[PDB]
Amino acid sequence: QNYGINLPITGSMDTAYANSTQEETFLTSTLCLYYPTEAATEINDNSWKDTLSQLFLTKGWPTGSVYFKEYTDIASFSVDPQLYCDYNVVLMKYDATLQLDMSELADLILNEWLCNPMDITLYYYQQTDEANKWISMGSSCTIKVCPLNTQTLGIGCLTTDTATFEEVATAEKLVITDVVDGVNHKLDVTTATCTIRNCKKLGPRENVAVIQVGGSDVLDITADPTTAPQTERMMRINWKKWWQVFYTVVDYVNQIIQAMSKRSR
Amino acid sequence: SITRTRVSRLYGLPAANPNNGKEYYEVAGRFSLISLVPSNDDYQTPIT
Ligand SMILES: *[C@@H]1O[C@H](CO)[C@@H](O)[C@H](O)[C@H]1NC(C)=O
Ligand SMILES: [Ca+2]
Ligand SMILES: [Ca+2]
Ligand SMILES: [Ca+2]
Repeated sequence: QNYGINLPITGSMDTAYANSTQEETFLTSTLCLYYPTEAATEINDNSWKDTLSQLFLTKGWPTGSVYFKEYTDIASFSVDPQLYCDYNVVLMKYDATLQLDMSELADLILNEWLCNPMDITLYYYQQTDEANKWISMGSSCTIKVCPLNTQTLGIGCLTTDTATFEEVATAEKLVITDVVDGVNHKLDVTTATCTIRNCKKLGPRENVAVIQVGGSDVLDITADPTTAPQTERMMRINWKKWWQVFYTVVDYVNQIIQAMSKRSR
Repeated sequence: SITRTRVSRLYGLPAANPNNGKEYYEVAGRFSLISLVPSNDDYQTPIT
């Protein structure tokens, strides 16, 4: 059990495919859904959770392995999302005005970020690679940046007059900022109501699954404007009600969990 | 009025002794004003 190390693995091509770990992973794992308040609002039923649980019970998932966790709105969810389960599903409504925020949410939860803190009053920060971004959470973040030159002086901005800084956010609950990698930036931030963290995007999180409910696929996880990929756990649906959506999820929960895979870290 | 004269119940401030013993008449309040004051904030200073 050599943890903290990475060793060469080996195998063969003559070994046969083993049994189906389904009907056991459901029992020794847990499934957490994240629905919006609009769903329960439209529904207007108190026993819909027990109903979906008794339905899951047919697919194999036992009674107390399923969890439902409401969220009033996509931004309130983006505010410190704490996903601690063994299989997470996230039903996400589409709004053309919220596109960037509901893509930042995806880039935050679908992936696994290694996040170090940040202190703006003392230091001036720079990015090193293309995956070392700055994610800001809080209730209203107003972020301004002033890049510096080789000799610690601004570029189109002054290091005293914060009004001359360059604005990238304006009262956003979640922000993910990428800047030019190789230049030191001086920052202004609403530290009182927002925390900023310098995070490196590691390999992806195979434990969550986003399901867009409405419009066409728009989520550009990769900040670089060349890939625009569609990952396997990035699902779309077209909706007019919510019971049909929940029945679809329950009937196709095995494909979802096949698209997902228990975490590594 | 002026006793011993026909000038009675006239309305107005007579300029004989307007102060009436008081050191000064005072009025308090606030007031806001717009101006075109100069500033740079903070340009035109040396580059360093
Ligand atoms: C593997 O699957 C086969 C076919 O269902 C079954 O007969 C066998 O018992 C399974 N292996 C074990 C160890 O149960
Ligand atoms: Ca946002
Ligand atoms: Ca970058
Ligand atoms: Ca400027």
